[PDB]
Amino acid sequence: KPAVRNVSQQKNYGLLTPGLFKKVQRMSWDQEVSTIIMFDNQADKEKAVEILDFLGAKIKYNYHIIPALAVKIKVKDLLIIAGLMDTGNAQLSGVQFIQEDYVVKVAQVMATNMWNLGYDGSGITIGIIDTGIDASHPDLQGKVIGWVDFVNGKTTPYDDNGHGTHVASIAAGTGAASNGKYKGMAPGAKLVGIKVLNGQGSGSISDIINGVDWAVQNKDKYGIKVINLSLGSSQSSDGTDSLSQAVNNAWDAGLVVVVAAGNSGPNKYTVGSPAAASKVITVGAVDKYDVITDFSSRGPTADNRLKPEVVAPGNWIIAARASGTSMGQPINDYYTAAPGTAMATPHVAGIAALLLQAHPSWTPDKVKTALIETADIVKPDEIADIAYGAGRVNAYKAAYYDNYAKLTFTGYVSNKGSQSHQFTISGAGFVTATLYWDNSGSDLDLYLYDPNGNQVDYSYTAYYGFEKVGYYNPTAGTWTIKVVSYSGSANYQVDVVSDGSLGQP
Ligand SMILES: [Ca+2]
Ligand SMILES: [Ca+2]
Repeated sequence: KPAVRNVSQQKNYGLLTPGLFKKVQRMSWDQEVSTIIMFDNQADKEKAVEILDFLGAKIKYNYHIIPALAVKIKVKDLLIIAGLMDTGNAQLSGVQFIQEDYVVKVAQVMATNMWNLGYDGSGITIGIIDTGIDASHPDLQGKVIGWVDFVNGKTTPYDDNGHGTHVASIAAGTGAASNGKYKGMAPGAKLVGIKVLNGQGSGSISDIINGVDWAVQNKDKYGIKVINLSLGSSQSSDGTDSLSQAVNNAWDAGLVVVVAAGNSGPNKYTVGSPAAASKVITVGAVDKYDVITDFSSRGPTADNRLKPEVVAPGNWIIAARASGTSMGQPINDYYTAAPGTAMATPHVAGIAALLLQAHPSWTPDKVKTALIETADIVKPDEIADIAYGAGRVNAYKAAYYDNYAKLTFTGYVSNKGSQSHQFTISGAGFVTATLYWDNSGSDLDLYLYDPNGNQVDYSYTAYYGFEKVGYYNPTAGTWTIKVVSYSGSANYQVDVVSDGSLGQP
C-alpha cells in the first residue's frame, strides 16, 4: 500500500488561507483583491456587513447556501479584518477563513447513451451550471424552463461558448436532429440554464457559488432535483473551500450534485474543488473501451478521501453544437464531439434524473449508493481506487436497482481483525458487494471468494470512502465476503447486489 500524507489540521495564517496570505504579501496596500469570507454561521456573516461597509469593502454577493460573503477589498483593509494591522488589533469576529476568489477555466467518436430504458427523466429538472444553453437547438427546444445569467445579465437563454449546450444535451437532449442517435441520458427531463462562465469558458468562484445558491433558492419553483457542475480547478483540494461547502450544502438541501473529476491526470492528487466535496457525485472519464483516459483526474482528495466515486464516458462525446459555435470536433451543423470529465459529468446527472423519475422518494444519498453499487467493474484490479472509483456507471442497472436481489451484512471489526459472511448465489450474470464503515480514520479492505474458497476479487484502496468487489457470471454456490481491517476499527455495512437469487447457507 502507498504510505499516506499528512493530515495536519492547522495550516491557515489566522483567518487567511496560505494561498491568500502569500498573494497579499506580494501586493501593496491600496491594490484590490477578490475574496470569499466564510463565517461560522449566518448571523456572524450578517454582523460583518456593517463593518465591511465602514471600511469601504465592496460586497459582490451575500450568500444563503453558505454563511459567506464574496468581497472585493483593499489589501490594507484586508490586513485590518485579518488582525494584521492595528488601528482592534483583532481578527474579524466569527470568521472561519478568508480565501481568494480565483478564476476557474474550462478521434473515435461516440454517443453518450448506449441504452433503451423505460424511464427518461420526465418530471425532473436538471440545472446546468455553465456557459449557458442554446435553447434554440432542435434537441433542447421547450426544455429550458428557467434561466439566469450572472455573467452578462441577459434575460433570455443563450450560449456564447458551446460548452454548456453540449453538457445540457448529454444530460437531457432529445436527439431530435439525429433521430435519437445522440439523445442524452435523460431525454424527457427539463433544464434550467445557469450562466456563470463567460464566452471563453472562464468564471470566478464567487459567480459559481452564486449559481449553486440560485439553484437551491429556486429548486421548488422549477422542480430542480439535479445540478450539474462540469467545471472546477485541479489544485489538490480537501473539500473545505467555499465552493465545496456550497455543493455539500446544496446536497443537504436535497439536490443531487454531479461534478467533473477534473482533467489534470494521470497523476494522483489532481482532484480539486468542487470535485473534492465529500457529499457530491464526482465523475471520472473513460474512453469508448471503458479504459480510464490519461487526462482524467486521479484522487485522493488532499485529505486522503476516495474520489472520483464513479466514471462515465468522457472521450470525444458527440452532443449538441450550440448555434454559432464549434467546440471540439464538428460532426455536422447540429452536433460536435468533445472529450472531458465535463462530458462524463452530465451523463451521470441524466442517469440521476432517471432514478428520481423511477423513485420519487429517493434522497441524493440513495441515488449515489445505487450508482456506486451497480457501476460496472470494468477494471477489477483498479477498483475501488482513485482512478475508476467504483467503476463505470450503468444506467440500466442503476435504474432497475430494485428488481435485483439484495443482502445486507453488518458488524464491527477491531484493529487488524476480520469478519466473514457467506452467501449463496445462482443464475447470476453479476454480483457486486460494496463496503461502508463509520470510522473515517480507519482503512478497511474487502475480499471476495468463490465456492472453492479462492479469492476472485479484492478492493483495497488506502483512501477512505468505500470498497467494491464483484464478479460476472459467478458460478452458483456458496461465496464468501471478507471484511478486513488493514488499520483501525469500525462498524461496517456491506451491500450485496445480484441479478441472480441470493441466500444464506
Ligand atoms: Ca478489485
Ligand atoms: Ca481500504
